Amino acid sequence: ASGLGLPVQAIMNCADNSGAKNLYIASCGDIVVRQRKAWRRKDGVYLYFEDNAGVIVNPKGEMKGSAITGPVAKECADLWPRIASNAGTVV
Amino acid sequence: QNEYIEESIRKHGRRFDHEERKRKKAAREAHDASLYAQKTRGIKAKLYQEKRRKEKI
Amino acid sequence: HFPININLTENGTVVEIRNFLGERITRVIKCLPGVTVSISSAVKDEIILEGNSLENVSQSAANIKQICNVRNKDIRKFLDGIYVSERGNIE
Amino acid sequence: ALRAQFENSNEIGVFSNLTNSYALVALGGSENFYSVFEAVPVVHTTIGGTRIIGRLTCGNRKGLLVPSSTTDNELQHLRNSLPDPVKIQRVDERLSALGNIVACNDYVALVHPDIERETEEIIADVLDVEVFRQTVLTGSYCALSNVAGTINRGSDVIGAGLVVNDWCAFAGLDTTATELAVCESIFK
Amino acid sequence: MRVHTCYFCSGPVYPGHGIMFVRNDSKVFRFCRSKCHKNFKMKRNPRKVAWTKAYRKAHNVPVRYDRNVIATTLNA
Amino acid sequence: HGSLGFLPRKRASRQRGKVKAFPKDDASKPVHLTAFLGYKAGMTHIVRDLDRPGSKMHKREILEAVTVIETPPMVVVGVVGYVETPRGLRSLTTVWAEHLSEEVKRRFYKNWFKSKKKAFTKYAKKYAESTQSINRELERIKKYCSVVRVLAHTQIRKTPLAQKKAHLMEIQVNGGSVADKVEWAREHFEKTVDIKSTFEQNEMIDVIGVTRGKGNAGYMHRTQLNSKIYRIGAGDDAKNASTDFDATEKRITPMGGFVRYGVVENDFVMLNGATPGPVKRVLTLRKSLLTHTSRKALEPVSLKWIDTASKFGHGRFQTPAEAKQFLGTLKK
RNA sequence: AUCAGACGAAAAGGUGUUAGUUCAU
RNA sequence: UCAUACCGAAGCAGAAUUCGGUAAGCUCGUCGCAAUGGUAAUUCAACUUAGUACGAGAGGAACCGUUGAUUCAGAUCAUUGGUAUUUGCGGCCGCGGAGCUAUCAUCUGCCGGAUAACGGCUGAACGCCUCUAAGCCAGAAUCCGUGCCAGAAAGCGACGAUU
RNA sequence: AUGUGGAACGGGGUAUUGUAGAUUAAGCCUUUGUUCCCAAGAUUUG
Repeated sequence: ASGLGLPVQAIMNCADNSGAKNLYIASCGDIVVRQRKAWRRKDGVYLYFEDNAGVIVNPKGEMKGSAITGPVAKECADLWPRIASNAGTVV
Repeated sequence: QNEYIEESIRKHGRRFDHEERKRKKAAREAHDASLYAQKTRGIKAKLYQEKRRKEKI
Repeated sequence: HFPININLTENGTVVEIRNFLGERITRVIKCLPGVTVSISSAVKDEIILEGNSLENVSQSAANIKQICNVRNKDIRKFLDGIYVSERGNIE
Repeated sequence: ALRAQFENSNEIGVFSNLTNSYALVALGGSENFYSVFEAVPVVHTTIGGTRIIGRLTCGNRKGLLVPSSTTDNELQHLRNSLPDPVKIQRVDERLSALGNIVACNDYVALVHPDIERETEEIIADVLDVEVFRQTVLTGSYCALSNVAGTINRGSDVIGAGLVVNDWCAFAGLDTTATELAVCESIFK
Repeated sequence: MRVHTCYFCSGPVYPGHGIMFVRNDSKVFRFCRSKCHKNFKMKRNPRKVAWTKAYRKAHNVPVRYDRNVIATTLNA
Repeated sequence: HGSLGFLPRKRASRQRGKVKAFPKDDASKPVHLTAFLGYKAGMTHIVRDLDRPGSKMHKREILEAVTVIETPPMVVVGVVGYVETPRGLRSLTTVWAEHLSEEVKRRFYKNWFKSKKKAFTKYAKKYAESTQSINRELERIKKYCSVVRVLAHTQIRKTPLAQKKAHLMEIQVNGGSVADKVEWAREHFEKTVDIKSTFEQNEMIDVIGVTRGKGNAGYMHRTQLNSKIYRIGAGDDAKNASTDFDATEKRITPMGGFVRYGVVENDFVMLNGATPGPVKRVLTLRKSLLTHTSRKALEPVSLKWIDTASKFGHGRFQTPAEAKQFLGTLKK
């Protein structure tokens, strides 16, 4: 990382520049920009979407896509510096 | 440990019954040692016999 | 550090130990028949068990001591526990 | 900004949209951290599976304009839980991080630069503030309080790291103490 | 509990059934049937197919929850 | 073939499920029934909020792909007394009914029409002529017994099946005393039993049944485990498929009947997983041998919306009634 | 004997016995 | 017997764990009983627990729930993607309902004791002590039970009709 | 092996492909519809 709620290999929409309608994976900000399952934040919060919407991001923080649809997660943006460049607004 | 163990012993200490049990276990250790000498098997039996012979001599 | 809470049920037949070094699981020990366990008010955190069977009382004390056993902890450093203090004839 | 329990993550501000009268809370996570997030209507609802109100609700004491991407039914339940003066508006914008991209404080609504003027006005209308499109994580990077201190252990996301109420603020457990004091000075 | 409308077939979209697609422009498309999804994939014009209701025809504020409001909603 | 227990895998002879191990009973437990014969009405995905404290779907709407079982009422026309012996558990005597239905009489026979309908006729005479002999049999059962079961049979005519031999199988009358077991059996004699009374929609059910043969995979009697009930809908109930959230009236049967099964007009139950066997196959629903204490059984079930779309083909509407006004006026 | 017996690691060890002997008190 | 299940020992601060073993888990019927076998799962985790006992603190306790990742087996085609003799249909194609199939889908999947190692309590020999010689024990993915799978073609019982 | 008798079609429903039509259960449902046959034909059985 440059700074998994849903089932494994779930159909996750690549919100990043990959733009895949449903890419195999998931939790929002976990990479995975969004997911059907709620991402239980350590601060007691959740983060999810209607279905799995995990963007493409490498484990080292170098996200494959730099066009994250909507605002990327702030935890994801902090964990993945390219995800921060993918979407200026960090959720 | 060390300084911490000494400070704990001075402040709290240790169970006195454990020391009495340890002395009781020491007598059991001699009985266990005789049982162990009669329970060692295979290569351990030869090693135990060699250790016992060396200790006796 | 963490005080141990002792609860008596069925006229001392069942003894429940809670908050043992921060443990969140309560340990329940059932005394042998013919032995009654009560908390003496003369000495704080003192439990007195009286019965007609010496073997049953000794077995109950051993079970209580075995229940309150420190696991994966230093005996010299962590001295918290429950042990038999004194034993003798009631009369 | 008062440090609140947030476990490992220092972004308690993103989790809970603290406010004087619409202090939206965090749900579906750590019970102790969620209680600290609640501590001022505690809107602890996982709207659309997202309970990070401070990262998805652009507003303040007068009301929080949660993004329309979140579930309306859960938002309606959150609106019912929230006080009547607090209006839970729907932010139908591309930037789904209403709370994190828009620092819609009660006095001034620091909306996202990518958010349109109508979306900026929607956040401003909910919080009864003036719309101001600014960077595009204005809510995350800047505390929405009615000093640019790097909250969340020096992270550039100050508002996401430390929640800011209309008349107070709430930092995270691992948020920078100096930044939290700076946020307190900014929020008076 | 809201029933979505099909993007291609212009019909109700029940949960589970149908196919939901997300576009790169934050556009959500729902198909009532697999044929509608295939037609949408094939770039079929909704007005060019008489099966869809769109061709046949052309040829948000929340409120406080209350018992009376629920009764009014039930009547509507 | 990894599981050595099933090997050698051979097809089960009896299509009907066999309750090899009944749950343990006690006198404190009220007299009641565990196993209930049923049929695979079908299966349908239905949405439901997942109420489970500590879960990551806690109070979250999740679609539940589940299975619905046709469970017509249960008529009992016989009782068996099992006496424990050093060699094993032996049946002391069997007391069938004075009046047997045509369906259960069809079960005793291979054909109904060729025979002269002589099944249990002279027995029906001695039962009516001498009720005291039956009283002695019941008296013999009460004094010498530990296990009491009932010979209950299905009503095929209520079901939409070509089956006409009533499927019959022993069901232990769990609870109470042997005399109390017999008393309940005698009063419920020649009476139907509804599965809604047996299962409280929250109790623990391990469905057993025989699966579907494949051209020895198939016709295997396998006992499913951890399949909780969510709704025992009644056949006369038109609101069974319409819960509180989806108040729009609908029947569990998809329009045009279930897929390869037919229409449901009788009591049905609701459970998850997949049951051994395809649609319209005999299934047995019994109480769990072990008291499953996992939160999956403990959690209350508040079903959100039943689907009834045309699963056959591609059904875009769950009920015709709404689709009539939703879609334009038909040319007809 | 919790490997008897019955028909080489085998030397020995034994809180293992059986009979015990001898010597100390 | 690498890990793991079990514990014991070791500073093993806790985490991280190591080693030691234990441990091969990895007449015609109708309806029933179960002698005998195979085998209940199987491999491991994380969060909660507690973000704390320990620990200067940080990192991280037993137990609880949750998320699981599996293997294999059990299912079913509802969700799911196709295959598809509706080879059905519209223009050789464009595909395909049903049916079936899936680490291609959705899923479901054990038990209580005996004890092993292991440490005991009590109690002789050895007026005491003494896991032990009498006894009472604690303690295992092991074993046995248990559950499941069959059913003694040459097992059995109850019940029906009976040329 | 004389009646929800079944078996067949005539179908309806039905979705498919598909631009509404045809197949229309074939392992989709179902029939107040129709006819056919049959209160069987032999064998086995104390």
